[PDB]
Amino acid sequence: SPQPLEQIKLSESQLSGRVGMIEMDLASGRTLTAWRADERFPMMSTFKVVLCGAVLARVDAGDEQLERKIHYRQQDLVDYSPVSEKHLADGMTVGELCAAAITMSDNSAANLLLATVGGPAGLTAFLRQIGDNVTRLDHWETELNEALPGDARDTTTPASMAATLRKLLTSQRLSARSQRQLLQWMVDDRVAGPLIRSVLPAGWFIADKTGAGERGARGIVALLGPNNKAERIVVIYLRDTPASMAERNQQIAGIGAALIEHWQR
Repeated sequence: SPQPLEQIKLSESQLSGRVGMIEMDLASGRTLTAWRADERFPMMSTFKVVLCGAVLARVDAGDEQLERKIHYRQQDLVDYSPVSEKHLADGMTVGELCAAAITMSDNSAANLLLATVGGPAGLTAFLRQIGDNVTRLDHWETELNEALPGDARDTTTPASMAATLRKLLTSQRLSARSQRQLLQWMVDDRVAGPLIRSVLPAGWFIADKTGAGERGARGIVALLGPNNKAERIVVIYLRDTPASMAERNQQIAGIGAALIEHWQR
């Protein structure tokens, strides 16, 4: 592979789209590699990690329980509800909903959860409360994936998303149990995790959440590292490309490969 920057440049050129990236030390927060780190990209399903961060903060405060059962109706369901559609009769626990949202990208699950944190506005308020003054949610699923050109709604920046993921995962903000739970849900991703794990060299930790939207919008937030250890946060977003899903996937993979091959910093 080319050097990480060379590769990212190549991906923009080949995709005719905009790429945003940050690679960050998890322990210290040190920014190692960056590209358009301050430019805005649609979060898409990557927001479900921050969502469940907010849910866990409520659990920590005693205003919520992961065991609480939520009951809903079929009329409440939105496009793509692989787990939630199976539980119209019995319902789902808050914890099960976070599992479905993060591990299966279940969209109705995400909406049921978003309600409990005060909706898009409530989640945005949460972000500002932990010192993210950039990331904002404005829509529910599935409108949050529209990726309208120039639209600031429903967006993050690579730098802000990496900072916020670090804040949720390693700072005093969530309880130890909540920090471990948010990570495990990412470890347990069924959508892209097993695929990624299958092509990573032996010895590499991966945990992740992916997203996809309109106009070529694609992304991943990931924890990655050698010697079986979650060493770095990696955030990669693409927007405004006409390319196939396969090629968008391949380009993000190539960027990952460049990072892994040229890891020592």
